[PDB]
Amino acid sequence: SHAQTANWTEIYPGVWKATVGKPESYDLLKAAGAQPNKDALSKTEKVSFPFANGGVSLEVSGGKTYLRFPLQKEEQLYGFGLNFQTVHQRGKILELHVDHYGGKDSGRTHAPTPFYVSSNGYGVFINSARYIKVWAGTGVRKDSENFPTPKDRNTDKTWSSRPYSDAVEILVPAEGVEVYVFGGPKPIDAVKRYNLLNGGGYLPPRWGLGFTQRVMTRYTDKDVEKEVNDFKEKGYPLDFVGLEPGWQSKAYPGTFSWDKSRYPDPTSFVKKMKDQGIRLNLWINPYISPDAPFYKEIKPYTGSHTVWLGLVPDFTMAEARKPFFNQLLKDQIERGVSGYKIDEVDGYDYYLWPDAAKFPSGLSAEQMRQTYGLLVQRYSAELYKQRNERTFGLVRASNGGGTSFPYVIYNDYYNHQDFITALINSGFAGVLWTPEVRASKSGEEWLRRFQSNVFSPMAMINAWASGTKPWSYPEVEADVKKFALLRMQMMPYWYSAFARYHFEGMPPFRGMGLSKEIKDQYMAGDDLLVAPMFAGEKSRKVVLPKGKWYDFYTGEYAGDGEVLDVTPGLDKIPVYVRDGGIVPMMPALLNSPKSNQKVDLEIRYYGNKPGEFKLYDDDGETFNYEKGDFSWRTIRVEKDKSGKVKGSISAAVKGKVNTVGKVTFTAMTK
Amino acid sequence: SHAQTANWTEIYPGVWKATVGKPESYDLLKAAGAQPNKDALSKTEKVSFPFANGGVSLEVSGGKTYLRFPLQKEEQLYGFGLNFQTVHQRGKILELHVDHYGGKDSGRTHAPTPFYVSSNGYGVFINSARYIKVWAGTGVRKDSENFPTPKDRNTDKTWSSRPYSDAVEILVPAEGVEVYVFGGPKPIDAVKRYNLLNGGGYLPPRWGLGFTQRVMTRYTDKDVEKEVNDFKEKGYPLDFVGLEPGWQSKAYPGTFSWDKSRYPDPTSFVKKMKDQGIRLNLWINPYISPDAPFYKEIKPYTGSHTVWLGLVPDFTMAEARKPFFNQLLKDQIERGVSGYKIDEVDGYDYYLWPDAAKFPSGLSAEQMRQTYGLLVQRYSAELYKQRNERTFGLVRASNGGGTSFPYVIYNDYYNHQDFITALINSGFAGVLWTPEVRASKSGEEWLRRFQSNVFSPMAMINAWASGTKPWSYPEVEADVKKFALLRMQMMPYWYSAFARYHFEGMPPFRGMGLSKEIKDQYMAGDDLLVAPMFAGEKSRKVVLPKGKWYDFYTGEYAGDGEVLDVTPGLDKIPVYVRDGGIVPMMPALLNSPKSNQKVDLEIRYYGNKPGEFKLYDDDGETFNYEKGDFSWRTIRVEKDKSGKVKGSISAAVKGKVNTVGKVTFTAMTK
Ligand SMILES: C[C@@H]1O[C@H](O)[C@@H](O)[C@H](O)[C@@H]1O
Ligand SMILES: C[C@@H]1O[C@H](O)[C@@H](O)[C@H](O)[C@@H]1O
Ligand SMILES: C[C@@H]1O[C@H](O)[C@@H](O)[C@H](O)[C@@H]1O
Ligand SMILES: C[C@@H]1O[C@H](O)[C@@H](O)[C@H](O)[C@@H]1O
Ligand SMILES: C[C@@H]1O[C@H](O)[C@@H](O)[C@H](O)[C@@H]1O
Ligand SMILES: C[C@@H]1O[C@H](O)[C@@H](O)[C@H](O)[C@@H]1O
Repeated sequence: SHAQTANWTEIYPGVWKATVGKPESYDLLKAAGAQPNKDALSKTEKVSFPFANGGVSLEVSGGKTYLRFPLQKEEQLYGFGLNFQTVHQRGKILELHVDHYGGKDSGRTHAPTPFYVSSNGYGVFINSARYIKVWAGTGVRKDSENFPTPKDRNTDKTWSSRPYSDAVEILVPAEGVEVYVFGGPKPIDAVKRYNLLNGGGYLPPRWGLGFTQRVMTRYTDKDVEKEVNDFKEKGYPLDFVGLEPGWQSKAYPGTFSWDKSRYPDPTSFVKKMKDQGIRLNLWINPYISPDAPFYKEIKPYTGSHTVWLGLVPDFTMAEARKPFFNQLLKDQIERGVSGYKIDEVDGYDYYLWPDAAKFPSGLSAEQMRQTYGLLVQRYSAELYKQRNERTFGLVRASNGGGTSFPYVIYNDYYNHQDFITALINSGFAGVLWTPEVRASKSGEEWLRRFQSNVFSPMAMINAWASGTKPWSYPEVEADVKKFALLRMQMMPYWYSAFARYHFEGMPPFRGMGLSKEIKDQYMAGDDLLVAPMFAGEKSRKVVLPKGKWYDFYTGEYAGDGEVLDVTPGLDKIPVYVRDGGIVPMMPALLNSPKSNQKVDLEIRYYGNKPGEFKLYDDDGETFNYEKGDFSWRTIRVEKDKSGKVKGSISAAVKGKVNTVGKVTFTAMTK
Repeated sequence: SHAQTANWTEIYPGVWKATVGKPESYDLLKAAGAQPNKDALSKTEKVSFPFANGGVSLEVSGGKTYLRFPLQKEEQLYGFGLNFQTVHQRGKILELHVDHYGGKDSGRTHAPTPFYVSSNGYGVFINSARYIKVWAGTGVRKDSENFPTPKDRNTDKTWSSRPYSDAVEILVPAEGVEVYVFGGPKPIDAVKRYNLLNGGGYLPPRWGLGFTQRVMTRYTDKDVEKEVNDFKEKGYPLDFVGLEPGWQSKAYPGTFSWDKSRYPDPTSFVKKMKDQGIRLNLWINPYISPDAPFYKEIKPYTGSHTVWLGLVPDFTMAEARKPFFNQLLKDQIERGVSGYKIDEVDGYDYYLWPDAAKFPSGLSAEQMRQTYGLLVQRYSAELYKQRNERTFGLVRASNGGGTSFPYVIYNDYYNHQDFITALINSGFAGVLWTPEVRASKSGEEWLRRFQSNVFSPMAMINAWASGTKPWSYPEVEADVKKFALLRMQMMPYWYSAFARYHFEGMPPFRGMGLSKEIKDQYMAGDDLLVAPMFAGEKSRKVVLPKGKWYDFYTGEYAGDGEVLDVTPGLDKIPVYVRDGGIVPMMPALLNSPKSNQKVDLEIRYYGNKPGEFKLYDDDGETFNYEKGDFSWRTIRVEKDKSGKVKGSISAAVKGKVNTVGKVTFTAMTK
């Protein structure tokens, strides 16, 4: 080691920054244009520097930046991006490249966030848009304090093929790097500070938390109108419809212009849908057809290589952004289109541009690959913010720096177990992930997928190919409908969780904690432990943290710091509520409520510990909250001496939006 | 593209060298110390430069070297190292890292040779010890002459997810690189010139082509003596025994010193074996125990990181080489030890040193990883050459630059089909590979593996764990013995093929050619097409090239430019002989013949085309051949008017070694 003396500047409470060597002029935070939530960070506890006892070794050598952070024997690690099959990361080796998930945890994935969290209550972010390699406690150094005694494999039964390693080591292919370290005291505190450095989560519109149906590629405007009428007639919720590539006059590559045959009058169509409460979310990939109206203008500002024969705009250049985003604005957003699904900004390598490609800005194709999703998210979101309108959409790649964007990750993979593991890991990765529903061999699988999906960032069927609707499997149709309605009833719960994401950096879906690895349970909001069932299973084990827990459906005591064997039936996803936990429920509305609408709330209170819930309220759709037009309404509930429920809600704040109607309290635990 | 003007110097007939940017001072040829066989290269045809019509674009940008070589529509590509599941490489993307094979063709493998060959009759070698990425015809450039017309996926059934790509693109993480281009006119001509640039193949000792048994880790000197006596008593051939880690006083990490309890008198033991015709091949990994006698001396010249708690010598430093190789020389080689099995110089990444490791020479851990196998091969081989004694051994990693080393690659993987595919690909990779035999669930599998194994560079059972011997499966014991004896009978055939490898660069095992991919047939020498059977199969298809072919066993016409369906039985591996093909057979000796021994030959002549075979002859064991003490004896055979065989052999050369005894001729095709 020739560890270079790097000064750790405490830049916010519990956030330290170090500059090793000569960092590059482009990086993840710069690509994203991520601004820290200074106010939120200033309210966090000043905590001590996590690496109090030395062991940090950062240096530049041979054109690369070498990092080493110490580990203690007790420590487990989480993060290093959107893994699908692993949650404990100590002992893993990962190569953090943006790619479509390939079926194993190599580090190559949709959001290969270079951030990790320790069970000892700290985190570390490497701010590079390069491909980086991580050895998360596999290296064993001859000069280590903790060098294990060499053993003779010939004779010693305790010989180990993976001897004890006492450090995270990272190699960055650059002449320097910025490193951020986040204090605790708890693992979740580190994640929160990381997310706040990124600007906090996006505050979604309420409509983004409703149900979305993506329809078949072939659908015309009339086909969409019919589908909407079918949802209404069947009494299923719907807030936004996803149009797939058929809305464009050409796709792969794209014109970013409405097809004249299928959408002959886009202005009328979008308005008609909006009038029925239905927003539209449009599929794009960013790859340009010679028939796009801005093709000639943008061509010089595109890369050397194409993706499905489409030009690749260099979105680091104003000269590429202006034509591209102008077309979205004038042709779609100004007609009322609510947002986008940004597809195919991930991989595979055989589709996207090679790293040997060249871009007109001079940015490496590598850094472009690592940030392309960030860039499209960034500049598309800005179009909406400029109009004082929230958006909420989908994206197939993100990275560090992307916490604040109004996009949820999805993919073309489908293993349900792994979809839940990704949901867990999204909480460690500063991104949102939806385990989307598409098809299923069976009603049972359809319902199981639907159940976990309504306990996620976005409630969605993607029927681009399958043409399925929530009711397409008659055997589970009644229960699908109940869960679709439950998603709406729970809107005030999800909205308050997302508000915590924005204001405090609290991921709304996260792993347990926050000894053994748990890859199939997650916290959803602060109060709910979700333990999905998978098709073919009649029962599962649920590991409950210490403290009492209550059945979400019945309110009955479930357990306390123990393992349950649960046989929920097909009609229930196992969900448990913390003692004193509160779930505010609005009515089973088919459409998200408007800013000028009051909604009655039933406060479902579980257990016997006095409960406290902070209900977020604002207009649900603009950026007026940035000017202070929002409120947190404190709800408190307990049972009195008689065992009867007693509840309060703090008074509405003068001058602020108030969508809270009549409030009733229900003690779920009899 | 800012293609830099690189001058292609024709450095040998059909070999051109280009220097792009500022190449690094360490590279594959330098690591290997590979000297071209100038004489052999000077005898090859002057052919035209393969890229006659332009399309080459080489440049340095952003600290990296970008290469592009054009492709034509007709072209298929082979090589890019030791692939196990793919032979056609056009359309593949590979990351060429030394690693233990991981179960799919990622580019990470035991010998990730950065050399490819085209069906148009040329080859390209990238001389870098860095990790390089290859896009072997996947990139589609907007300014390409051959840019496919964009299609609308919405409406056009002929839309392609993988549009036509017209170039091989490569990215090297360095400020320059040397590139070598090899002419044809045939694909095999390019491979030959590449191999000759590397110095040709090693000329193995005859004993290296005999049978080797590796025995269980636990075996003592007495256990080895017994095993040898068992082979003799059962009449099975044996030339060298492999000792596994138990020969060392400690292993993982190693002392490189004979265990006092199991090998109390190594001098006597090695001599005793040698006196019975038995050579010894010793297992090592290069990782140093604190009990190695040279530990203190070598310690400063070892890397920062350990492998199974052993120090990693920096073999680019004389100060590390001297102690390490001195110990091998004085403690083993000078006692009579014939060679080594150099294990665990490949991977996985979780065992070997991270790329974040630092080495005392200042060489990157990356370049060390890419060349470690080359270095151990190089310096171990030199110990033997210094003593005018050939060696032949095993190694688990190699690379470009390694053609000339006396080592055969093996691994811990075991899929039999893939073992044959690797054998095919070894011919494109400038390395030797053996599909070794270890265990098997069934007699059938054991025999099938044994059959393909005796048609490979090294006939070997590796029984380190299984304790198996050739006769361990009673149901196939008779047939195993027949194939073991056949390996010996065929020694003059294999030896002449290996002589062509050394003198002409001709790989002794190679793929077909040299439309559809053939991953399960290979040429073995010039005359034999081998088509292995796999356990569970009663029949297979065999694709015969144009020209007549004859059954190896019966001599009967098999076919001509056609597909056969063959049901060989368990007792035969399908082998076909070209028309006029000749297989010289010596007697079924149990031990390779000595330099002063004449051996009778039966010349097995197949078909009816007049045949010509060049039989190589020399002492079979020293480097005297370098001083001209060798001969090629031309054998010619045909049938006369009566259908009776007529043969000749050229006269022995005055003053040269002559091991040829009585020569008889047999026309196999009645
Ligand atoms: C040997 C190397 O020292 C450097 O300073 C560290 O940053 C690397 O991770 C590694 O431990
Ligand atoms: C599964 C893991 O993927 C990572 O990218 C690799 O670096 C490791 O060697 C391993 O193969
Ligand atoms: C842990 C593994 O054990 C196996 O037996 C060995 O063959 C590998 O090289 C590695 O050491
Ligand atoms: C656009 C780039 O131009 C460079 O000169 C080439 O070497 C790369 O492979 C790529 O085609
Ligand atoms: C199988 C292939 O392995 C290569 O190393 C990768 O670069 C490709 O993207 C692909 O996954
Ligand atoms: C060729 C593949 O087809 C699929 O339908 C798409 O979802 C992928 O992104 C890709 O375009």
